Amino acid sequence: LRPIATPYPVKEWLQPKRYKAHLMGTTYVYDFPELFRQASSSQWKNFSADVKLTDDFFISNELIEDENGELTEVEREPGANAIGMVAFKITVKTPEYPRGRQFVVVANDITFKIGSFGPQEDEFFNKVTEYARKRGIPRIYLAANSGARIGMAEEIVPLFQVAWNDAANPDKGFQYLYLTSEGMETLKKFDKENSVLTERTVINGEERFVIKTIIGSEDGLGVECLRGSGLIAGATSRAYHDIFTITLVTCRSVGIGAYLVRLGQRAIQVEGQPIILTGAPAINKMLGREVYTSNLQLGGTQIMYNNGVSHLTAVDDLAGVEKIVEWMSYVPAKRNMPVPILETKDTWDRPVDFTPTNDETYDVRWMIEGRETESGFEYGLFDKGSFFETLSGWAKGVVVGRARLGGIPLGVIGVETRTVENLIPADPANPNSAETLIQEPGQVWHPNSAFKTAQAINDFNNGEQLPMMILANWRGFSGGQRDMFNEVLKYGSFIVDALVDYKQPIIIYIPPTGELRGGSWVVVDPTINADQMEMYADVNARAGVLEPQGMVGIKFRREKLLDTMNRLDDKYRELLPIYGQISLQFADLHDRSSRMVAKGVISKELEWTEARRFFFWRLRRRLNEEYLIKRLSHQVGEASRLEKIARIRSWYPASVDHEDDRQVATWIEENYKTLDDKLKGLKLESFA
Amino acid sequence: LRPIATPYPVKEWLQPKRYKAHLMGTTYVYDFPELFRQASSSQWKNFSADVKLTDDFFISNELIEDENGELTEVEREPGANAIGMVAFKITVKTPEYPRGRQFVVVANDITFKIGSFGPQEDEFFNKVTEYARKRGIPRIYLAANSGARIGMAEEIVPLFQVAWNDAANPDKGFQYLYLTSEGMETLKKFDKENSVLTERTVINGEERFVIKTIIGSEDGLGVECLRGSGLIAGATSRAYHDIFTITLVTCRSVGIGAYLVRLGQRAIQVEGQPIILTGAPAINKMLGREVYTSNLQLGGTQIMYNNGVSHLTAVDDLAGVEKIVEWMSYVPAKRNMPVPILETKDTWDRPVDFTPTNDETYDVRWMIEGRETESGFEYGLFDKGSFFETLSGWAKGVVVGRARLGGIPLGVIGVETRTVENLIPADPANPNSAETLIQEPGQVWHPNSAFKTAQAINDFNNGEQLPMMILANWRGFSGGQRDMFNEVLKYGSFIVDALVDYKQPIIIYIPPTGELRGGSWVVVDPTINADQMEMYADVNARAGVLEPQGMVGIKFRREKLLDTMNRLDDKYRELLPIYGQISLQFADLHDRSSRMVAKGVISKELEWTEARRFFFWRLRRRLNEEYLIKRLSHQVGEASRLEKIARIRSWYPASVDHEDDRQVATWIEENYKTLDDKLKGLKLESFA
Ligand SMILES: C=Cc1cc(C)cc(CC)c1C1C(=O)N2CCOCCN2C1=O
Ligand SMILES: C=Cc1cc(C)cc(CC)c1C1C(=O)N2CCOCCN2C1=O
Repeated sequence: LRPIATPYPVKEWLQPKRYKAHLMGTTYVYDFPELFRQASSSQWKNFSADVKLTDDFFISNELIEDENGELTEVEREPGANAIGMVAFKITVKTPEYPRGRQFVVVANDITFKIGSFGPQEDEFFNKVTEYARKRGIPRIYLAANSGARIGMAEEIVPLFQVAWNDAANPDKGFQYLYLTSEGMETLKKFDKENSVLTERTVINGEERFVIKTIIGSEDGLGVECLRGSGLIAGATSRAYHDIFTITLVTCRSVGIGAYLVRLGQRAIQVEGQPIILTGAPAINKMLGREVYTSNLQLGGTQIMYNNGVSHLTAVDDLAGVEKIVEWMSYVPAKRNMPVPILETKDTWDRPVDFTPTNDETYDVRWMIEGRETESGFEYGLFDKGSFFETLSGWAKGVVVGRARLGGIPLGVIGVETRTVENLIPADPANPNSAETLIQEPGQVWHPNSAFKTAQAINDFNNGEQLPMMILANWRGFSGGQRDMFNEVLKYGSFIVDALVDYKQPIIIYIPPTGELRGGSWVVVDPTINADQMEMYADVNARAGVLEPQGMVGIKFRREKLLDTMNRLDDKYRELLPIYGQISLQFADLHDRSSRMVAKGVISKELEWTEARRFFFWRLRRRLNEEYLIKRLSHQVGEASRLEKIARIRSWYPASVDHEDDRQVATWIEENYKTLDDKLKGLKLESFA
Repeated sequence: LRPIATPYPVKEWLQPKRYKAHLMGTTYVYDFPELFRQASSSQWKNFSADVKLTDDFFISNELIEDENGELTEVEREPGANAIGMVAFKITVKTPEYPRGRQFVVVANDITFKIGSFGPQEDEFFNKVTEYARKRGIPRIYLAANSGARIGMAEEIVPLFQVAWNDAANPDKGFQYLYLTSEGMETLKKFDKENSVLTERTVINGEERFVIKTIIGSEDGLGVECLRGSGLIAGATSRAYHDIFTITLVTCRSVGIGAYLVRLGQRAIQVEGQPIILTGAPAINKMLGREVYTSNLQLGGTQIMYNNGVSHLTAVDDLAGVEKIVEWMSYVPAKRNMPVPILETKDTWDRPVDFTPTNDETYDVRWMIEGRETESGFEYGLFDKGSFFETLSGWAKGVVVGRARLGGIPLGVIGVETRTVENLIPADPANPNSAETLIQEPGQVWHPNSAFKTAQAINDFNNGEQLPMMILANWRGFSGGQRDMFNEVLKYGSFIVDALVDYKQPIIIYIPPTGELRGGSWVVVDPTINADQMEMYADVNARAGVLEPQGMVGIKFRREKLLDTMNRLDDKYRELLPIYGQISLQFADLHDRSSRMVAKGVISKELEWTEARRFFFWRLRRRLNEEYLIKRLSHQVGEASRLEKIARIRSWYPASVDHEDDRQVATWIEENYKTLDDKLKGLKLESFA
């Protein structure tokens, strides 16, 4: 029966599957809407202690397929799913969407045939993805599965006979497998003749139906699960370019399960749940030897989070879900909505407190989110508490996150100035093969950090649809043998390709003690995408083709020194010490932000402590002008960006200074509806 | 003077730069059109010994910028270039384009400031790329360069004075650098006050103009070369999605030079010419120790061709150019032209000769291009001699190439069944760190072979604009620790993403002894892109979720055997040997192409020896129906692929069997112009 004397009903007995799920260290699929409700709740509590919710703040509906295969909402009993894939549509009012926002969750039912993917789960999962794409609404996937479903035609097992080379002597081989008349019948009576393909023969006496192929009556044995999982691999791929996708790995993801996790890109892994391609036993079986002890060895976090396959880890499901929800709070409600402004106690109008010093090491995170100290909080460039770092465990050379600038959400990339000690494990399959330690210097791009940067940019672009700031501060790419061989050129280029695709505003900003130097500058220069990119250098930054040291090695050598000695010494070789020094200073006079301005390679030179005030409005002004540029784009007789921009600006009042971000932003917001009348007025002129 | 008594004029003296070029082991830039003429010539000789060319068969024009910055054609004297970038527009009649085809070549002039990129070279290179894009015409780049141009404000060197902490004692430091009245003048007279930024002071006596930034009068010192090379990085990126790009590395490519090589993707490297990010001396200088001896260590072929950064190597320039020309012969004349049919003595109507056997090892290349033998040539699937393998030196697990099916050019990917022994060099920078050898089993995807496959697919798609065949034959992905850690999931997914983008017809075809198995099938299944993809399995192929061995381990264990013993033995544990065998055979009866048909996961099951005849027409029929589907696409009231396809087919005569490739192809080609009248007829109906 039950556990006997509990105060409320025992749920794991009302529905024994809930227990099955738990036995396998995961939340029962029908309990996940409850986890999301719990997390939305916490989101509110953290934003405003005092606000009063009701249960109408959060709604979950199961989605199922109707009589014509369309999805609808139903309210039914947890456990009634006939297939092993389940979905909910969720409408939730959040701090960022007080009147409510929507998304779908799809989820493997780990208790239904080991949460394996058969054809029916695959067609369902695909319908759910399309339902989300069509509405523009984000698609959360909760992966707990065993990969594709394996089978065999059980109905043939008790039937088939064998053609012995000679009987009384199995021993020596067989010719082929077959059925008898009475085999054939047993199939016809069970309505199942389609289960084999055969050929009549008679052999000395009887008649024999040679099996030539076994098809099986039960759907979901072999290749139909393959077509199955192809469909949804492709379906996820497309998703990722279309709507916010994200995946929580909740008890294990195997096979197509693993690839689904990656194709939707954004993934959070729960400690102790593996993302694998095949299991340890099956690999050991192939290799013939017990090399791997657990799946955790192959697809646990020490692998997938160190990869960048896993963007975050989580301590359990609920923590998983809190992350999804928080990641999701930077993201527009549907495809092509404005990004969700959300202002907190940290208004835009303040100095930036925390400032790097030249001789002093620091964590760039301090510059981004500020820093607790002995004598109080020192604010950084973005809103206190608003920094959601992702890919934290891979390629620690860059740091990438989401954050808010006075409410405005954006992707952020900073450069980590401390040396990373990246440690690569021995691979147990290799007889002997030791742990290997990689020193990764700071403000140098390596293959992995270049990859991560590119990756980050695409993930801001793709469903997140965010603007972006890059706090650029690289001295260059590593171009020594190991890193060339590992294709630093390949991953460097990804960065350019991603910049080219980017569809929202981008600020590049060389910070106070920062630099950009040859290659690193190039990969990030505005001309790569003049439609979206703008560059700023702090007054205490440096940029140019070489370091002053490198510069001197080539354009201020012995002869050039001595000759300067020749004119700065009334006396005139024991001055090298200081003349070398002079030359270094002479180079460095070339690398100033003043010169960047002079050559018009940057938009402004900034002062760090004034940066937040500047970027808040610059960004705000830009989102407003973008929105207008779009409105215009949807006319008929289309035109260059330059032309559209030009004629939007011809709408501003004559006194408005186009260069003044606050003024322009404020006037646009005072006039959206007037601006809108103006478009309406064009549309009529724009038949011809 | 000269070398004295030569029969014709000494060219390296008429133009001394030609000699400079040669001294550095490369062709003088103005001699490259001649190399292309020599190669086009050879192309003709190989196609038809007897055909009679004249000099009007090949035309090269220099392109330069006119008075308003537009490019035009000129005929002038080699050496007259004022900037260090040079370009030609080339019109050439080829076997594939008898009436002629066009492309541009841009090229560093290695003799002009070490072929470095300044702002003027960068704006020129960009204009040339746009000129090519606008016309749809391929862009060849000939890289021999020193990267970005470094400089300093030479005019300030003789002038600046120093503020000593105390003079007669340089020793102990300096405050700042400055100029005098007479400094200032020297600048004003040379018209150059903009060269520094200064501030008046008077110090005990005189007056001092403190240098605060050095700008310099000469353009092309620092950051303006950075904006420069950003522009063209982006410009190449876009190129690659737009027109056929390719790059020959001809004496060395450095810096932005290296990245340009990669961004345009298709690269051929001449043995002994490095593709580097920084030089050895400069790296050794950073690291403080002579670790690297040559640039060849960092960017020679043993690195870049083993990378896949270099698609081919070449023995010298001319061989470089022959490759470009041959690669280029598979490619449409401009963006969106039909791919260039070209039939040879190897007509479509023949059996395929060479056939793999189960116990016998072979080189898949034999299946593709056929095989010379003791007793004569045995033809493979494609036209004899027509296979142009690329990426030959990287990730030998797959083989990728271009080839012709009865004249029709296509991308081909096959799987290499032999074990690759991939050997990774010691990295000299690491104190001690030995050469490491990697065993890569056949018909298994690894990170690199997955990458290469994805890479290949994109390069067929992107300017080549080719259809594609994949001879699919993978047992699966490697999912053991090393390959998980190295992100096999990441590169696997690239493959799906590329399939999704593909815009021409795709045949997937499991060959005679071949298989696809779980994951490998999925990554390649038609539902990923039903618009372009079709799958075929040979009658002797196998596919399904597991190997029969793996299948048995899970669905036919001890209990299930014994019980079969129980009914197949009048007698009934010494039969394991053979019953295990029976079960394996029982599984395998599930994995037949007959079952694939039954479940409609493939379009047809094929016989290898009939495959060429089948695919020739299937492909031909498809190109014709594609062309029509496009024509339709350019209407107004647009519609699903399904709908367009449906109504094109409603145009075929009633007797035409839609299923008959030859019939349909032949009727379309007999009626292009009638079909065209039909479209004209729609266009009028399609205002409303
Ligand atoms: C990492 C090298 C690199 C990469 C990119 C993308 C762009 C550029 C041009 C500034 C470089 C360059 C770079 O760092 N250098 C180092 C200085 O030598 C002069 C040549 N040089 C480059 O051209
Ligand atoms: C490499 C594993 C993989 C990868 C992809 C893309 C698709 C699929 C589903 C067939 C697989 C799968 C795969 O090979 N298997 C192995 C058999 O176990 C059952 C689970 N399984 C998969 O789901």
